[PDB]
Amino acid sequence: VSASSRWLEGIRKWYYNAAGFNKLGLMRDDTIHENDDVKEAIRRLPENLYDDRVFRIKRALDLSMRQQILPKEQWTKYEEDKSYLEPYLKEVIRERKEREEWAKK
Amino acid sequence: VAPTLTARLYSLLFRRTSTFALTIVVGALFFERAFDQGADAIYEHINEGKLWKHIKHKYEN
Amino acid sequence: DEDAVPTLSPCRFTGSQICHREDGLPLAHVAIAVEGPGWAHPDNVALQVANAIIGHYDCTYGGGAHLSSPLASIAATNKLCQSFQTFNICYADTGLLGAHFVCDHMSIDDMM
Amino acid sequence: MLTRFLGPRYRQLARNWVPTAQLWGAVGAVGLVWATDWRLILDWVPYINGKFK
Amino acid sequence: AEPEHDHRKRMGLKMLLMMGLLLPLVYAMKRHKWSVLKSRKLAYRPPK
Repeated sequence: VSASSRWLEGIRKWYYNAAGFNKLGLMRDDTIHENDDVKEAIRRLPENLYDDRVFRIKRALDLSMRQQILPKEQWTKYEEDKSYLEPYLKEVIRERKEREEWAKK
Repeated sequence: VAPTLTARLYSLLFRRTSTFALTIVVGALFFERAFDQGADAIYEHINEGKLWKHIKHKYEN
Repeated sequence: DEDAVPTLSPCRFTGSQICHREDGLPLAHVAIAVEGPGWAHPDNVALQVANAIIGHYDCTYGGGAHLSSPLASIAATNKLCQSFQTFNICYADTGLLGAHFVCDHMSIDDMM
Repeated sequence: MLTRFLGPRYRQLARNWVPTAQLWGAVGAVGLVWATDWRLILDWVPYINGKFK
Repeated sequence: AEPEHDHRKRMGLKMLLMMGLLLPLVYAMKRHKWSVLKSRKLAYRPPK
């Protein structure tokens, strides 16, 4: 709760800012590497999130191309950083792991 | 004699790919000579050690 | 009448592109044009002749392969579109001269 | 059986492409001349007399 | 040891002058073609 948790939280906030995806309006989940589990989670996203995710990636690739970056006010703020993919990814993994358990017997 | 200048180049020579090519080939010929002599003379000035000495030894052949 | 009656100012033609990507719609619509001269210009007649040679097509036209216009003919046999139309739109001292077409996602390139 | 390409349109076609086929040949010529330094042909050009005599 | 010494530096001089002419030009050719992309503007317009 206290001093320590905030210190780990501020270290996490620090890494986040240093990581710099925020500068390209990206969200953490937009940066995930695409393996099968992930490819499936993307697939399972609802229409809105899927569309928003493509616009973000596009906005970033465009920025990344001309090596520019977004004005500071438009950077994504840490913990306003919605992890939209997580629940889907989690379930896809959970599904795979069950297949895997069955494959052992 | 400036706006109409690159305009004429385009009108008379760059429009067709025919002329465009003909002009760069005619343009490669003259340029080669002008760049060669022009650069030889720059290599010539910064030196004066090679065959400027020729006037002496030879002629006596 | 008297004061407060302005004329029309010329309109700069630019020459660019606007792409509204939307994979939800089933057929692509594309419209391309160069700057044409206005209403007044004598040369709208020759442009209309050339446009006519290119003509128009639609999937309900009888005569596919045998159509005179090569665009129309190649479009029908190879099924490169659902429709296409040339146009020559006129305004004061300018205009849009070109064509518009409607086709399947994998046929935009061949069509162009 | 090359009588397929004999008619008014083909005759109109040939003419429309002549200035172009002619200008392509001028390109090919000067291009050949300048690339091998064709002594015979070059010596007649005002400047580019970098072979003195 | 190096008989080609002079001639090489004459070519090297020419290599520097050619490059100084060619480099900016090819760069401008490439920037001109990349223009379309550099100034492209995007807009996102979702339903609702």
